[PDB]
Amino acid sequence: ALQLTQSPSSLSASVGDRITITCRASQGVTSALAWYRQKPGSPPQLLIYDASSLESGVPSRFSGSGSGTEFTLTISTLRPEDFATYYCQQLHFYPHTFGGGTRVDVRRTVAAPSVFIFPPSDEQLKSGTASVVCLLNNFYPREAKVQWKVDNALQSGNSQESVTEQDSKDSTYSLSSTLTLSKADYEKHKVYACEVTHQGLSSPVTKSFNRGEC
Amino acid sequence: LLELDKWASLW
Amino acid sequence: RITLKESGPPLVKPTQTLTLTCSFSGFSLSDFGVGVGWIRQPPGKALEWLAIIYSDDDKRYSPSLNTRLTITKDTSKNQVVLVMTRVSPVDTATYFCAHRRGPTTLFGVPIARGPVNAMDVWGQGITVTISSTSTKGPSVFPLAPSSKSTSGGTAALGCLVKDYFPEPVTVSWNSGALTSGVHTFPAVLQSSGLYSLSSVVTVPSSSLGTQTYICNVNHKPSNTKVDKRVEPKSCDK
Repeated sequence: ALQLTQSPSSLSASVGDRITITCRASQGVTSALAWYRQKPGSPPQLLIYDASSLESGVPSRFSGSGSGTEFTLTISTLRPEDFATYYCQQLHFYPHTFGGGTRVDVRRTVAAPSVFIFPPSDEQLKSGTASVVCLLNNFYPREAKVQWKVDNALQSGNSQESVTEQDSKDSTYSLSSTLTLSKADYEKHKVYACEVTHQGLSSPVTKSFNRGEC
Repeated sequence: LLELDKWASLW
Repeated sequence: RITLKESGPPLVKPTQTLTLTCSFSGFSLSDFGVGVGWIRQPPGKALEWLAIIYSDDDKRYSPSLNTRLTITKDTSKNQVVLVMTRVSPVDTATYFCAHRRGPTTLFGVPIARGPVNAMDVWGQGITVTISSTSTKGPSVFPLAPSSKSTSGGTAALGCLVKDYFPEPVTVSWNSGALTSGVHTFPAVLQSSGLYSLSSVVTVPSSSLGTQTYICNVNHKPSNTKVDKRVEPKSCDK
């Protein structure tokens, strides 16, 4: 079974930069490798076919290289419209396979998130469920980890995360993590904590409340 | 053994 | 020059059959070696290859879905159809049809493989959701600003918009007068099969005493509109 591995899976850069993305195939696919750019809300757009052939109408800054198991896409001079996700696809074997994608975003100085925690509202509690919300605001780079602990018990499988698109003005992201519990369960415990790990923090930051301390 | 593309054998 | 457009139902129930149609112009499926393929993209995920049909009625399917997939064509209608049986929520995705070129030919006989090695024109995509859920308007709950939501002179607040179907919901703040520092998050699909999202805003802690904050929520499919005022908890006053 054929695997295509794209690297890096994420990278940041600045207008005018030169960047390189690579695709490795678990088996030789000769020259049967295409590269695509996809912007949010849009279909993929072909850049390079047959590993190195520039698709008609595609800007000359794009180039492809390689044959067999190892392939590269190069953008000589990054333009604003090139911040996007890139995919490779091999067409030598059925099934045709896509790589996992490489997200290219706007680079800026590292920014630690501001972390806020929100208890469930009395209104929600009236209806039988409790949502606890952790907000990570205005951080960069995008990678971040959130752990929930309820009275020191690690929570697994009962939270969901949502992340914004990169901000057009300050180039940051924000993320919300939502912990869901029954009213009954929420009221049996006291300390609600989310622990945040991010490159901009010297060490993981914890925000919590104690609903038993009033 | 993976199946070859329609055109894998064409020059 | 070449154009493709997908059509089909936006919503299908589990165990049912999904039929998608691709209508195209600019090429003909009787052109030697031409293909029309289908690819899908699950929300937040990568591209996934589904199937391809060629001008000679040669067809290929993703091995892990070949029991549920059927591809067909009508050359005089410039249409290709993809049929997927026994759908489940795992099949929620945006579905793309796409064109594959045939080989370089001279006198109608192929001289070069090159051009075939890509899907060169894609359709815009069609979003299909698989769900057994019924239309339902959201409940709106507040995310109250607090000491636990402060950053020196900056506070965060918000609205939690819970348990709606289907998408989408729109949120503004103060009837549109507040836009700065607003973050409206993409919806998540909950275990219940219902969506939920949250919108937050950062404001000056000093304003909390005087300025009023209201999130306006509109869920058009259920004709539900809600104005939710969000204020400090009593202890923070």
